[PDB]
Amino acid sequence: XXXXGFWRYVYQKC
Amino acid sequence: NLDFQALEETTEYDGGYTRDSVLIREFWEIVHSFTDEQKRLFLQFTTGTDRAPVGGLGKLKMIIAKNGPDTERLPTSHTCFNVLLLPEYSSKEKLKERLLKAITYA
Amino acid sequence: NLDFQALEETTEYDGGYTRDSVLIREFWEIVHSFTDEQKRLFLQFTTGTDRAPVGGLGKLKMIIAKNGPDTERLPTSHTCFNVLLLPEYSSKEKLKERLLKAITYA
Repeated sequence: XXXXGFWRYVYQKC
Repeated sequence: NLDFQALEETTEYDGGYTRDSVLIREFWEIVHSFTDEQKRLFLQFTTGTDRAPVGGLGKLKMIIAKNGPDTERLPTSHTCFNVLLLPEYSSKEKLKERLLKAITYA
Repeated sequence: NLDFQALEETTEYDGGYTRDSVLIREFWEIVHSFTDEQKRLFLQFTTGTDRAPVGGLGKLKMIIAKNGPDTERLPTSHTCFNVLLLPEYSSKEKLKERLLKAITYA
């Protein structure tokens, strides 16, 4: 929810 | 909470960094030489607390993310994800200075 | 910290709010009259911590998004991203009451 950005670590630990 | 070798074994990278990045190897040369207080200050800056979780620092699954090229801006943090936002500084000396200044503010 | 003017200077709005919305200006009147304890409770509720970042509260980049119409539900937040989810309450007294109950019991 920065999923507000395209950082791959957020998509890995969400 | 001082076994930073266990921290390195589980750390991953983002923004263009890999474990073979020059900036990354300089970083691990720096933090492995940190004192005990500087190690705790780094854990507080990056993760939100100096206490190691049960199972060792490896369970933090720290990420070091490149957020830009060389700059004077200090590194930042994303404590929710245990992410150090680390600009690609042009030297190991500059990296240590900017990293220390960022983590001693508390 | 307590520099809530710098927080207001970098706050962004979404979901139908802008800086000129009536409830938004009422929000800032309320939090600017907050006690020091209530300001720290608001930060802990909205950002996950009551400590100011390096560079002041302006670096938080808070977002106030509209979360449904008038209701007796409390405002929520996504502390990983400094997002305040705020229903469009019908009055300033209701907004103050709902926001105080949310930050004191969480």
